[PDB]
This record gives sequence, structure tokens and C-alpha cells, in this order.
Amino acid sequence: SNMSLVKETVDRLLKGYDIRLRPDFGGPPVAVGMNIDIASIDMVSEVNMDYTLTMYFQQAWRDKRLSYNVIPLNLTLDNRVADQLWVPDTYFLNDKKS
Amino acid sequence: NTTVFTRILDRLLDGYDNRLRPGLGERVTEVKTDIFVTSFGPVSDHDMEY
Ligand SMILES: *[C@@H]1O[C@H](CO)[C@@H](O)[C@H](O)[C@H]1NC(C)=O
Repeated sequence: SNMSLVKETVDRLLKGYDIRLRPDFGGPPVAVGMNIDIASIDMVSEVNMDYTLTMYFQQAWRDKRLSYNVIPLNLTLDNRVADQLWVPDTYFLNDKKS
Repeated sequence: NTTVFTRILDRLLDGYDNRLRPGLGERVTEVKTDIFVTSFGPVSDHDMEY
């Protein structure tokens, strides 16, 4: 079935996957493209010298290990598989509570 | 009948992938929603929130 085919593909992808190593661990740097969809800027406080903003922060890179050529559809997995992939260590330098 | 219920629940998640929605490539999932507001909280005017 199509569901079993996709499950086999995903299991093959995540098998033998080292999360400690970024894509191209011994080669050129990986390119991470950023998008931000600012939902709102809530409060701009003069007493704390801060401002709260809610955003849809999106990153896009290219991992060659998560490449499949069996199914032709753009897979959308549960949000819990992100704990088993490598994701860039992005941080906001001037944040206080997020 | 605890044994039979455990064997049902074990057969139920045998080969289950919780990373694929039901009918991933063959259909569209249809989530039927409902809401029961137990308490409509205080509307804060300063934060424009509720
Ligand atoms: C996958 O995404 C690309 C870029 O957004 C798009 O061109 C392509 O049609 C998508 N694949 C499917 C099966 O929709």
C-alpha cells in the first residue's frame, strides 16, 4: 500500500542517521534560508526597554541524507520527528524570554 | 479479560506509524471539531486580549 511504502521510506531515512553531525560534516558549510511571518508585536515597554513579538520563524536547509526517490509527494511528517533530525542551532541574541 | 484487552491494545499499535496522517497519499483527513466553553474569562482592555 502507499501508506506502507511511505512508512518504509521514512524508516529507511531515519535508520543509520547521526543527529550529532550536521549535513556535510567534513565539507562546505550548509546554507540555511530564513523566513519570518510576523504575526503581531504585542507591547513596546519603555520601563523594561523590551518588546514582545510573535512570529512564524521558518528555516530551510538541504540534508542529503533525507533524500528519497520512491514517492513523488512532498512528505509532511508529525512535528515529533523533528527530535530525530538535525536542525540548526539558531538563537536570538537579544531575547529575554521566549 | 484484562489479558484479551491488553492483546487488543497491543495488536492495535503493531506496525503503527504515528508520523503519517490517516490516508497520507490516498485521501484527505476530515477533522470534525467541537467546542464547549466552560467559562468565558475576563476580557482585558489594556492588553486587547481575552
Ligand atoms: C513540492 O514543493 C515544490 C515547491 O514548493 C512544488 O513545486 C511541488 O509541486 C511540490 N510537490 C507536490 C507533489 O505538490
